[PDB]
Amino acid sequence: MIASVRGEVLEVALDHVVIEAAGVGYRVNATPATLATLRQGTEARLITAMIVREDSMTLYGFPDGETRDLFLTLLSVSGVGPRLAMAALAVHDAPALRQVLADGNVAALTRVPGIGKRGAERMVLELRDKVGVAVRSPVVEALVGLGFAAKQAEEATDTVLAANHDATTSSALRSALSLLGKA
Amino acid sequence: MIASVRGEVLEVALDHVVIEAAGVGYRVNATPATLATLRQGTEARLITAMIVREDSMTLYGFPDGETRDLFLTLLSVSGVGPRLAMAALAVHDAPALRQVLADGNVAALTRVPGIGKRGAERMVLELRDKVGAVRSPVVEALVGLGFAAKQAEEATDTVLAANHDATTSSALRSALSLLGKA
Amino acid sequence: MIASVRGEVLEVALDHVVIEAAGVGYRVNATPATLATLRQGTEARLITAMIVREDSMTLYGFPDGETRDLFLTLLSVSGVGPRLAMAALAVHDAPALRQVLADGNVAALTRVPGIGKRGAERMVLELRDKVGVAVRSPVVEALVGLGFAAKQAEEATDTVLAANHDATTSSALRSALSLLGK
Amino acid sequence: MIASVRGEVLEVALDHVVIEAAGVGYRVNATPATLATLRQGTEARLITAMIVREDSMTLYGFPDGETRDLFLTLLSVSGVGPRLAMAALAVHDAPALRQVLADGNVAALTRVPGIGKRGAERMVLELRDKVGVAAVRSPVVEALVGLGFAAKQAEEATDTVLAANHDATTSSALRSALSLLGK
Amino acid sequence: MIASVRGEVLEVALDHVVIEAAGVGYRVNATPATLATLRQGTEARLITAMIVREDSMTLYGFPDGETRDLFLTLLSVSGVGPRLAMAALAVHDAPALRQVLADGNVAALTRVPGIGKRGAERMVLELRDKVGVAAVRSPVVEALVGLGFAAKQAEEATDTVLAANHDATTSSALRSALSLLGK
Amino acid sequence: MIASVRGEVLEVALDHVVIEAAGVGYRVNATPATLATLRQGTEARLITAMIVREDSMTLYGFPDGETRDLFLTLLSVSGVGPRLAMAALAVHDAPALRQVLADGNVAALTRVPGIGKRGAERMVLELRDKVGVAVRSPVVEALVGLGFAAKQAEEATDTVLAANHDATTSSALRSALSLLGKA
Amino acid sequence: MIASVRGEVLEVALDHVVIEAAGVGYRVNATPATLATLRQGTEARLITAMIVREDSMTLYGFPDGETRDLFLTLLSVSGVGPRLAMAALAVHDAPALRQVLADGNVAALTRVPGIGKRGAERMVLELRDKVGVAVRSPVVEALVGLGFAAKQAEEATDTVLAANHDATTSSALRSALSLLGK
Amino acid sequence: MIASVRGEVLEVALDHVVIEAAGVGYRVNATPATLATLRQGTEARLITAMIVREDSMTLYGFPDGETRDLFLTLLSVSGVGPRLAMAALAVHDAPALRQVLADGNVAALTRVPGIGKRGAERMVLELRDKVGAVRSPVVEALVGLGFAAKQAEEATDTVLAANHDATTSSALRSALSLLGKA
Repeated sequence: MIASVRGEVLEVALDHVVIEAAGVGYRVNATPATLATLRQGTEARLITAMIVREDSMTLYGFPDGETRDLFLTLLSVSGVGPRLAMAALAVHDAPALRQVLADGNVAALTRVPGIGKRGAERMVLELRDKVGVAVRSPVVEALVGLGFAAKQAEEATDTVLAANHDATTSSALRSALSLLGKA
Repeated sequence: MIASVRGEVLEVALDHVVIEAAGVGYRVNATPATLATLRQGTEARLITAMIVREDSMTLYGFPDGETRDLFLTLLSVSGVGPRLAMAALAVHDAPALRQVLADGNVAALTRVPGIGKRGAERMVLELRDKVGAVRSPVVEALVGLGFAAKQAEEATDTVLAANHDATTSSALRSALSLLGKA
Repeated sequence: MIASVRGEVLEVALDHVVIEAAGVGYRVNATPATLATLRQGTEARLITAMIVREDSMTLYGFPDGETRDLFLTLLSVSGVGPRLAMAALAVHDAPALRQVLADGNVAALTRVPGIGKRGAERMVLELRDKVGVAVRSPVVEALVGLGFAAKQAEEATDTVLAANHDATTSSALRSALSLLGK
Repeated sequence: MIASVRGEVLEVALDHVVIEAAGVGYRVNATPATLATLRQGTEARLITAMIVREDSMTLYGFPDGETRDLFLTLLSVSGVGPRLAMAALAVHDAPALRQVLADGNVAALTRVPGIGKRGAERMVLELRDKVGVAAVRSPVVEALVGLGFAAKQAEEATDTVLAANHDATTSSALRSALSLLGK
Repeated sequence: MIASVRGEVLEVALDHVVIEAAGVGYRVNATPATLATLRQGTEARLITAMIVREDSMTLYGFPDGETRDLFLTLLSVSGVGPRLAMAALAVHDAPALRQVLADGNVAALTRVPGIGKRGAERMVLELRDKVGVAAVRSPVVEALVGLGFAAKQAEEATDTVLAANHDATTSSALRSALSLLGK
Repeated sequence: MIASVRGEVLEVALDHVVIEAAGVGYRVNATPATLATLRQGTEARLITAMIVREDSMTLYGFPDGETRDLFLTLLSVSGVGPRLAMAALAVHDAPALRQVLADGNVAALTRVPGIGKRGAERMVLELRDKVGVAVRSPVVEALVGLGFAAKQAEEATDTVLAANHDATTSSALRSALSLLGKA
Repeated sequence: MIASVRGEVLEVALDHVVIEAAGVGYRVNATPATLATLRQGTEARLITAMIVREDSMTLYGFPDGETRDLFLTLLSVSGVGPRLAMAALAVHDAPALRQVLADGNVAALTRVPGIGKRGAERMVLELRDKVGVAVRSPVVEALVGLGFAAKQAEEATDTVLAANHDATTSSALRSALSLLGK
Repeated sequence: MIASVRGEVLEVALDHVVIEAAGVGYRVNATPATLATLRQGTEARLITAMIVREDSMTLYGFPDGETRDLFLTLLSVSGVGPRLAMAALAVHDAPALRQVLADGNVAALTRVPGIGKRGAERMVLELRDKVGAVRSPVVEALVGLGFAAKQAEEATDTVLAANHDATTSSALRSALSLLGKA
């Protein structure tokens, strides 16, 4: 629910920061890297990921949305929870971590405390082609997200994009839907 | 609990928006149609439906209360959760979705990914009527408190007959004192 | 956790109001009576009781803590949830309802939809000795509140009230605590 | 998630207060002592600890994070919950409480209502060598341990960084140690 | 599900026994009194009440179903669980317990450990007009009510059947009343 | 798990029976109709349906498996639990209940206490073509049950049945699988 | 609920045995020591502890109640589950383990995989006063067991033991109960 | 808990069997291959895997322990539950399924309804090795108690060197006393 928190940095710890928004101070966990860029008494905005469990409600912040998204993705792998996800990133910056996950670098992953030889392999297997392996593609992802079949979702997207090129990613989606909604 | 969010649109994505209110940016999920009327770096407000679950708290936003209510009404149907409720709405605007249901159009609904012939019929069955001036609202509020329609009506008529031009709320509390009677 | 909501009234329905506090509009379920005193586009505050459940997070507003408290109390009774509780309060104001309870007027309680025969007796039995009837009394209940007995929560308090001529109920409490600790 | 609330004090009670931040009045539980320093109609800030359970979401306020942390720590003992924790802190101020715990003062703890002879002993066993009182190397190792690294390997990298970078910051030292650890 | 166990008594204890039915030794909890009548190495039968919880599956034995039913009934009172129920029945024999309850003997109940003044009162309020002691028409209506029919409609059909079938069996009367009710 | 219980009928009540198997007495809920056929002190076998919930474990018995299956089917409808299911059957024998559910007889269903106008409609809608509206069909049901697509499941079944007619329902299934397992 | 399983041994592995009781073969997890005394195709009995959890229902066998009991006891400690408990018993027989606990021999406890430094101290502290050191003592614990204090569970018992010359611990208990009830 | 059921086959259906043991008929789910070797009105025994869940307790039976274990091993894979585990086995006999996995044959597995290219690869990845004489079993039992392989081996070699022809169990307990050493 909480996608971001912007406010006065009240405290910069070694594994988190406290940002005050409208008098409310939110604790947001982060990596040294993300923290290093923060200074007490200054304003700051972090892109967060709110993770609610039965006995907890936690925020994890990052510099950008690309990174925050990467975190959420790490979470989708079996046996990889919030903490381990953060550790992976604390040990390997987003850019590297991604790289490793493409180069199937199992040696590198292992270094992250908590990731065994197998664990690393499951991570590499689960997301090598889900990190980085543009009008068109985005629109079909949107349609597949709404539950449409791929080789049909892309059929609408080509018709739309071809019938109208100047189309933005959003308008393109609206169009595809109108054709899929079968007028 | 959160019925709405008003703030600066920090980001307009393909399936949701981020609105900042008091330095807190809330992710509000929405349909492409709703998503269209929005612009980044602008002030905006979306009527929302906050769904609380064990491992999640998600917001779903719409242009008006009316639409946000139809959203919740879809959830009231067995088998239909938020994702599908949203998809149904993305494929059919509120106005149309309402007719498809009221009109019992199994074919149209089926065009929504996830809704099969059987599932479409259920929605048509359970919602057919469920899709849609002081007397009715007052008794409704009353029935909403467990009172029996008949008894609810029989106290509302009495009140509206007391004084006629009475706020719907005023007629309601007035009818309550009569029901806490003796 | 949320004790009160104060902001612009965005909508006033028959069983709830929406108060926008800092851009976020909270839905607050209230009684027609309470809802009566509220007009849209106006600033308003409401003492609330936040009910947290696995699949829900709901607010309940009232004019004062006096009523918000009774509400919470109604919920102390086995078999009584928020809907029934609000219903009860909608049929009888906090003041009166207390009377019905203290006077065990089961005939009036049953007037509330959802509360019948034994349901009322169950309530009358569970709430009488805690509905509606000084620096010393509190300070002791506060100690009894932290777990302290009474025989001892009274001696420490008497010790301090005779010690410090007579001042704040606060310092008397934290003073009785200091003794109770050594 | 909520680490602190700041706003107007709407009501000071004997076991809780109401601080109103941006229209929202949050109820935060505290000890007579913590409540003492507060005055209604005044703007005040309190370091809180948000405990979320299945049918409850509560705030517990304190004067500073140090005290707040003590509270969280009390909760780490089996059988010790929010209520008992507060009671403990209401009878013994934080300093006193840490003192007692480090000095196995079972007699003192037993005085707290609800805490018996055994409980006092478990607490003393649990908390004793774990109290922020009863400095760049240790912290950095602490964080490295926290991220999943073993004590040995952690010291090894922290020492290196410090020897190279004369003496600097826990932050930089941490970030630099993680770099080495990344192999 | 398990309503009774019958087999060799492997061990009579002070608060439970072990009856071995077909190789499986079931532990069933009971009162000193119920345990009295039992003798090790003897074949014995006990009417049980199986309480299944999330992390527990237990048996509670009694001399006859009547008593077993009383136990189940005690459990229908908010705040009253298996343990308290047993204790209640250990101090007061079933007859005595029903007596007390019907006679609002709050003094007697309060004697049971764990049951206070209030508890005794709730119990008396709850149980009192609901005790199998403190006959074909009533039962059949009882069953018809149990199946979801309202008292009025239920009597109406039961009377009919009985008037037609002079006087017969609760069974047949029930089956015949359900037929009419089926319209 | 428990599909049936055969033993000495220890007690015949108005809404259940107690059958003892190897010294263990199981309480099995049933309709008057099913009970009427039972007599105390006699042996008896009932086809049961064990329904386990977090705080309970119950058995529901019937004359045959066709009926027991009908019960399980009623359970698959939304808002229809064990009790209501039993009541439907207590009020309408299997044969009739089925009939009603085909003739969309909403009037009849309503009579069952607990089934409103809408409730009945959902039941009729959900299972009119799942009660009764043979080598071939059974084999495809088996394959669809294992997760196979219908219009492909039946394609294998025809090949098998045609290539070999004398086939039993079971052997026919084994065959289809071998062809679907793609040798 | 299942206190013991007696039947034909169908299989004897290294960490468990399968006893077929009346056609049903129950898997019973045991220690190599216990498993030692068992030979396939032979009749065997085993005192068990049935552990019921949401997604599991497991049995644990032992030679006697003495050990099955200690097992249950090990589980009374925070942080100790069935695996670790069995492991402990597999490394130290019930007798010895009791010694290690009573003598707080933390160096020996840590020999058990999964139990380290403080883990052992935690156990030593939680179990000593309940590990390994008459008609009157029991009867009183039995009353203390039903909730009775002690001051009173001792007087009623002394009253009856002096009343009835001296007989069954049973009748003494149900006799003390009869007094404690009037 | 229930490792096996032996009794009269009361019914042999298309996807399960009913075996009566002590007048209790248990529904044992099984594959068509296993289902074949069974005849009604005959005595039979199936090695089972009892899966306990909040709202269910289901039995799955097979011809041998070996096969029943492979069944549980499939469950250990993320995303694979009992239904699919059974389907996989119905489409591929234990022997073949083992090779398909060991051989990492994504194509074959994909023939199983429910197992896609991605899901097949996961199973191949997580089980590839997981599918398959006294030294190894003894250290394994030891490692099963948390002991470190190296230390486990270093105590087993010592024992097997004590006396050579020693039961695998005897070597195990013997190695344990050595590990509870000093």
